[PDB]
Amino acid sequence: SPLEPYHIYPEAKSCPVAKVGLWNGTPAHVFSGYEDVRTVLQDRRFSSDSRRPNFTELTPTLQSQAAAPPFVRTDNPDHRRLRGTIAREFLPKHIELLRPAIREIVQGVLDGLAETAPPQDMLEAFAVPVASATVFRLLGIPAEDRALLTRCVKGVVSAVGSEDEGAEVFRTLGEYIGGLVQDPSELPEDSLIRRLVTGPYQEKQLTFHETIGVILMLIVGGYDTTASTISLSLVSYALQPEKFSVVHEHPERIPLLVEELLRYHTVSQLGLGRIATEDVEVGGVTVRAGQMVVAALPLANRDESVFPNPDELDFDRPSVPHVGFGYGPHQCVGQALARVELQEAIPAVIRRLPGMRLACALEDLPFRHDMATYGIHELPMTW
Ligand code: HEM
Ligand SMILES: CN1C(=O)[C@H](Cc2c[nH]c3cccc([N+](=O)[O-])c23)N(C)C(=O)[C@@H]1Cc1ccccc1
Repeated sequence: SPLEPYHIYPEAKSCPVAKVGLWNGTPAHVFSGYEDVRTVLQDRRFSSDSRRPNFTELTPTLQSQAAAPPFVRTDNPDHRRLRGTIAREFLPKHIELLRPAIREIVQGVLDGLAETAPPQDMLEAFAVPVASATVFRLLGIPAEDRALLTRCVKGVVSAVGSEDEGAEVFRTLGEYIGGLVQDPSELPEDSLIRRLVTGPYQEKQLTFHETIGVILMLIVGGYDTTASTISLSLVSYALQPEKFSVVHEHPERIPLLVEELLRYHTVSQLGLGRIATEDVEVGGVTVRAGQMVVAALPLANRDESVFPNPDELDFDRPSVPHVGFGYGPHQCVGQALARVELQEAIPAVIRRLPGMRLACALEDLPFRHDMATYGIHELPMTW
């Protein structure tokens, strides 16, 4: 099954800590249990620092960056410093101020769609425009430039790309973004890029290339992870629309419902890698210093012991805390924004198009088995 994540690390079907080779052959202990995963991810002995001997990104494309990564591949003091430059933008209190804008962006797209004859690729026609417009508004990216940024993001996220292909992607992406860093003048005043450039960059809290790091990561997490999550939520809707009764009868439960989609559809499908900095016992296993590990989110999000009937999409759970956004210091800084988008986007589209069914067979859809984050390359829906 394409909607069940047990194919990624088949070894974990058999054991809660499972030894496996990564793309380049490096072995890595895969943690599949929720507590173990939570443990790995706030332990100081597991590091996101890619410059360390033996660090192995989960795809070759990302490997290409290890020697000079964005902040997602840093430890303190740098992590605190870099994340610090923009953390304040994504405080739930500030992101809430975007809700009506977001809600407008959504109504915008649904207004388009309402006149269009089905079927439609709801990725291209609903999820991506919502998601991308939202973060591009926040960032201040020119409209002109979004098709390109879109293309290049698919590059970064490829799990089939090579290390030399990935270098070029990032090179190209980086040169674009460097262009805005060096000339912020064409960007809106209420733009996150501009605040970052004229503020902490000019104040030299970070370098030119660190700045590009920051922005690049908001461009990537800002819409690809969000636009897929939307997409798959629709797939679940298409398959089981009377589970979504709630949207109509229980609006105050939408927030839960979103969480439950975050759990079920853990798009960070390969989990998160970490390197041990000294020997550490977790989940009854000693991890020798310098060993890679993988925190398998989507399986931790299906760990029956914490989530009864995990393979069932179930909006009647009392609030339960998925590690969809990860955990620890590197936990998704954009999580607040994506919650909002999903809260606004998914209800909207169900209400305006509740006969949304799949315009072709589940087994025919092109699921992203070749991407570092999951989802679908196209989602033909009729209604
Ligand atoms: C469904 C939506 C999203 C999912 C599932 C997602 C998932 C994640 C995960 C798992 C990480 C952990 C990386 C690690 O620990 O090694 C992460 C980090 C990050 N996410 Fe997201 N995210 C989403 C949305 C966003 C959005 C909307 C933004 C920005 C607008 C964003 C920006 C980031 C950044 C900058 C990081 C790096 C955190 C750090 O190293 O300090 N994410 N995200
Ligand atoms: C969960 N996840 C990832 O592990 C990776 C990130 C990454 C892991 N190692 C990286 C090395 C360089 C650049 C990036 N980058 O900019 O996304 C990376 N990507 C790309 C992803 O789409 C997702 C979501 C995400 C995007 C941006 C920053 C954090 C998370």
